[PDB]
Amino acid sequence: MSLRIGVIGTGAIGKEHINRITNKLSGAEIVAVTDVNQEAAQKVVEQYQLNATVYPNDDSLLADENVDAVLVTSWGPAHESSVLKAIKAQKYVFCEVPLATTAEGCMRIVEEEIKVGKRLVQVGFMRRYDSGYVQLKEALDNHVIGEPLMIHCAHRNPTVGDNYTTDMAVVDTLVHEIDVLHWLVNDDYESVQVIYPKKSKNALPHLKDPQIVVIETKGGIVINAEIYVNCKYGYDIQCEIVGEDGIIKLPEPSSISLRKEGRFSTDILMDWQRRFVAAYDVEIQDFIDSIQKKGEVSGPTAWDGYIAAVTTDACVKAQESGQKEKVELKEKPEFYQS
Amino acid sequence: MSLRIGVIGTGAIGKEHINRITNKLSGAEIVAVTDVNQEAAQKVVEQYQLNATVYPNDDSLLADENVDAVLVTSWGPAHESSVLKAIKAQKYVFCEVPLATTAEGCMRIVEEEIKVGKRLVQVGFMRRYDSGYVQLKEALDNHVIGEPLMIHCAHRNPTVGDNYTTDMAVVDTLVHEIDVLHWLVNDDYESVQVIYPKKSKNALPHLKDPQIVVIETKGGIVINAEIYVNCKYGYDIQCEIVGEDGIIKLPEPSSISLRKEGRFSTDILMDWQRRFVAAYDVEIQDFIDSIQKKGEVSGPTAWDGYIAAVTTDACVKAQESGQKEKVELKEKPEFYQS
Amino acid sequence: MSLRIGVIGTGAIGKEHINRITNKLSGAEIVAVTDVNQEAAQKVVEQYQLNATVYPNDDSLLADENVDAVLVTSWGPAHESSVLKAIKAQKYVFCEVPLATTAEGCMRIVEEEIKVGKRLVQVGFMRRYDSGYVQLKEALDNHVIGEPLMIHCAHRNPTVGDNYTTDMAVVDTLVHEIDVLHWLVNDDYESVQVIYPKKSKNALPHLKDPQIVVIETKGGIVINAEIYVNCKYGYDIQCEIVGEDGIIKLPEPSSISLRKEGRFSTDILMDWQRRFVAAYDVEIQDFIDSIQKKGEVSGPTAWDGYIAAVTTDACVKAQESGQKEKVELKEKPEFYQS
Amino acid sequence: MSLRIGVIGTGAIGKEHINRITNKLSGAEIVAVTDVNQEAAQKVVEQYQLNATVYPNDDSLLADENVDAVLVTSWGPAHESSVLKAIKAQKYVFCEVPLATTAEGCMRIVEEEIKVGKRLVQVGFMRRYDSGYVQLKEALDNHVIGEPLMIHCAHRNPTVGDNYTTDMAVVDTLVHEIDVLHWLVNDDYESVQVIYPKKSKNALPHLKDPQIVVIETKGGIVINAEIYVNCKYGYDIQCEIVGEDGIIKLPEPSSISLRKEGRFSTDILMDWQRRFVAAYDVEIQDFIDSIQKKGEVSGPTAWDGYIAAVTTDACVKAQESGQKEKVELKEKPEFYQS
Repeated sequence: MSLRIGVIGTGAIGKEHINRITNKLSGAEIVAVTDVNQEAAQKVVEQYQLNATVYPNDDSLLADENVDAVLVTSWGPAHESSVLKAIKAQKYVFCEVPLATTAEGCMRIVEEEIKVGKRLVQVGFMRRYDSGYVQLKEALDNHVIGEPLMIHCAHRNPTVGDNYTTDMAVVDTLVHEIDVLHWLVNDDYESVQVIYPKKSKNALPHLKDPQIVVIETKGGIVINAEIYVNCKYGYDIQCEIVGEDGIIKLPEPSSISLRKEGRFSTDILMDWQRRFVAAYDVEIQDFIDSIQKKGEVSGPTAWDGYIAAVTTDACVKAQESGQKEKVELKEKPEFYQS
Repeated sequence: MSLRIGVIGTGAIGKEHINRITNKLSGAEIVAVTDVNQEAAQKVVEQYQLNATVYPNDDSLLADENVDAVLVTSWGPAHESSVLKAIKAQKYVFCEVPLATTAEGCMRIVEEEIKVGKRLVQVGFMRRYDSGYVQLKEALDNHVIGEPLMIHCAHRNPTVGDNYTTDMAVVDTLVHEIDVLHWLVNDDYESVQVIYPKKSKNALPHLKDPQIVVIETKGGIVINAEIYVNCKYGYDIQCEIVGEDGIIKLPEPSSISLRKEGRFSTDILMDWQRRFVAAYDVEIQDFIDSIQKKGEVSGPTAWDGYIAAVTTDACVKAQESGQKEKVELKEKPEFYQS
Repeated sequence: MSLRIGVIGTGAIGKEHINRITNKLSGAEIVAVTDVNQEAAQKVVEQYQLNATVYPNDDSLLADENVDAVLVTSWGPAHESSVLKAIKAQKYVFCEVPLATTAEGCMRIVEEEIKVGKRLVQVGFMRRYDSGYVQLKEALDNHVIGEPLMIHCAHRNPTVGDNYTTDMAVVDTLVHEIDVLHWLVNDDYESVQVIYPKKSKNALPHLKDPQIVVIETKGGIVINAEIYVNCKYGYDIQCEIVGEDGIIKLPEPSSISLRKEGRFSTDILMDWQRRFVAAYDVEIQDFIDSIQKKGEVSGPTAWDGYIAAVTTDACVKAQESGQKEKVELKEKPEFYQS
Repeated sequence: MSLRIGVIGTGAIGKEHINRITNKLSGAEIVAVTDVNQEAAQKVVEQYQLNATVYPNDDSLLADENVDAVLVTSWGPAHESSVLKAIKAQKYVFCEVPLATTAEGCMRIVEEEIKVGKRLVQVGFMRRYDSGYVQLKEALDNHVIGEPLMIHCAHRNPTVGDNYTTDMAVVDTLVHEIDVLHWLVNDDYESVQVIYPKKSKNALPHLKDPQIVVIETKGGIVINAEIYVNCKYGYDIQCEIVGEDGIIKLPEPSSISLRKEGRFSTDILMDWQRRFVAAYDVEIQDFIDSIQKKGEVSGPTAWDGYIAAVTTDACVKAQESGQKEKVELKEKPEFYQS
């Protein structure tokens, strides 16, 4: 029996997930949609040739007893409301980043989920499903390099639009690093500090770019995360983990090599949408498969969403203060302990 | 509407394809199976929880008007018979390598398909769907290196069983190179010659390993293909194409790097079944999608199967003779021209 | 006419330079030596078969009118005294690191040299002559990456002895990075801060290792320098410079690659004495050649020694304080301006 | 005491060696020169400020009892005559490639040297002193990959002049591979065969380029050597040795890496004169040092010159015949056995 999925929010993000579920992945079907703009939802049902009911809002969609699970892919600030409604309707939910805009919002979700007795919520941190990050996690789990001590990472983007602001470097961009790193080393964040190098000619007058975020974990791991969103040369993710006895490093995306006109070279991606395509497929397939096999979801958790929200807020605070800011995290509930 | 697929031959190969269709890919369902050993087919239906009819033979399966397409994954020498039956029953067919065991067998299939007026047969040369080979093809199509002049490639395997014989290096192993290279450079083979270096200590007394196959295309491209099936260190595919003005090269499979105990290193796969997993998925998804969108298949063709059979026979002849042997190919029909 | 060189200090360092001058390089001869322990100097004259006078002290050696130039390779704290004596005797001088132990000591040398009207002093920062660093400097001079914005570097060592202390990570080890970086980007240091990750199991109880030093230049370049002197895996120098429009990176020392037992790998050096052998040769040959061609030396200057001493002191201060410490540098004299 | 060296032939090659001996290396001096054009020799003495006697011919230079050793850097076909004269005058001799133009000429030299009772002749195959080739030799000597089975190598050049002819690809260019490979694997050549791919647009009508030379050793190692002298992209030497249990490969010349405009890249040299600069220095320093320490030379031998001459002749024969040609080598004398 195919998992029957309703989609809340049919913009670009929702459309891509609908496409993968309908045309690429196994074991599920889109049976319902809703968008703030009903005309857009109807258009999407036609665009993708869905056998799907269009609902005026998420309450009515969630009341459809033929809906087993939902994707929350609406406007970012609206995610939290739908997640809470889904947990109350006892439906599984895949929520695109962010889970909620504040630590308090994530806590509301956490408290409601912990009542359910099983995991309903998976948050869309797709990097955990990227084959490179999976290999890193495997090496760490096997103690290949001894205790991790330091992490050097970078998130670089060729250019950004006029609307991209300083806070977004952490809130929209670094949030992915924020999730993946504490997962990799099984250690929680203690503090963050932001340092601004000289501003790049490639950045608009209002934007502070590049920036360096220094994050320390409770166990003493020191992370220096470079964010440079106008680096011109490409879209580029780098991550190196220095352990006691060795060093592991995320690979480049696969590319044929070229010898030509005095250079030996490989491609660097220009389009961020080409970097993690496979991970988005695998994360949604895991959502489907875990529900079918286990009756509960298995990816990044509501708690991970909480960690990200708390840490993002602290980074933005540090962007403004110039001081080292504490990351104040509640103790992780046994409900979320591996 | 899902494509309704029948499977002819439910051994290890058939089981893997059934698994991908049922659990990984989109747009198709296994509705029927048959195996020489009916008990094995029944077991597979139960193993994979299929809603599928077990037929005693391929004729009865092909007579099921609810079957739209078939996979031919039986014993190698039996492939040809099922392919011919499917073409006569006017069903689309995906045939695992080889299409047929002789040039004449492939010609029988070709002559029958060319009557149909559309392409029914796709042959399982999965390498054409590997992202690395796709990148190579793109560079060549874009004339990045000018005219290809020479190709240096290698197919290496850690060790083989007692039953692996000299002819199999070409028939089972090099056949994949044989298909992919002429596709890459759009040029047909003219001659082959086999040279034996000193025998490896890692090979059994009966096996000639390693070997070098030199293949020349009608256009004058010279290919030197190394086959070494007891190389001990890993499973390894290498391909470098030297053009007039530059050189392109297939990448290593993606791997984190490690600095440890005086070495900077990446993984080499040990298991050949881990090398092309993604390509098998993509090739079958293409079979499904092309039938749905175009009403005809789009992968390697019956003609490609013919080329492989003719070329494999010539290589085996050269293994025995020590001389340069002609690859005698009929002119490619307009039916198969891009 | 060969340059006639006297050596002040015939320990291990002095012996290596004597060896290169006598057995490897062109245009100079060792005509005189002195060591605190006369017996050791005499032994060295015999060991290397020198036609050289043994002097009881540097004053008597410097009074030898057949001495054109001196190497100062004595005990570190004793360097300054010999350098001042040589400048007064108007002899060219190559001084091993450090020029002097304090900013004030380097200033004494600077003030005396600036009177001479030509450059007499070259300081032994050999990295500027390493082919990799030379390539980096060339790219930067040619504006290949636009303005440098950030530098990520590392100085790693397999293990250290019981006597190696926390301050030495900066004074003995990072001093080389300290010299090379400001030279690369033509920008002076403004501040330093030290951050301690969790201590490595590989470090002795008294040693803080690893450490991260964050250095900001007056122009706004941010440098994060990792020092890890018990990394176990090898001796390893890494340097990446992120500019506005691209990124350049120091290469690995040259090594054949190996495919074996499931790994594709290159060597990492274990012995720090194998990393910069060529640079030591080239730096001394430059000392010889510049004196012969220009009548003045051309390498790292007394001023560079001053920068290093001031910066090293500030790092050690920051190691203790945990705060960001200012690097207070006098304005660079026109005497030292390119 | 410096080794007193006379130079026979003061063209471009002789001038470079004179420069390295006079300005770069240790332990020797140029005390005499001769060139067919006396005016050119005199000019060179002035150009390099030598304290050197100009002799009208090699006989008079060799009669100078203050000459300890000679370099033979004259016109290629004239090398043999000077080498024989030097052996008769009992002087050490460094001979640029080729030792002689025919197997018979090399044999004349061999027979005369074997009378001397010690090695006088070193042939200028500088690749044996390149750090990459030295590393390859070390791995092989240590049995890192088990028995060598196959070698894949390439000698590529960006473009050649109008005067460059088909035979020169082997005689001038591949001769270096010819020397280095049999040295690497300690195995002598048995046969050669030449195969011509389609001609490159980059080659002139008279030149066959590229070409592939297949060489088999007596022990059964199979070598495929690609020569492509109009490859446009750079000057490039590649060498991969496939052994029973692993594979070793010559590294790229060291280069910083660059991320810029969608590419991650390293430099490829354009100028062949930049590839082996260090090896030329080391080979001449070895000539000097071995004579001083051992009273006999230690590099590539007169016998190696013989092997090269015999093998080059066989390659040129195969270029013309299209058949596999024998490499007919006399048994190596105990005089030349390690």
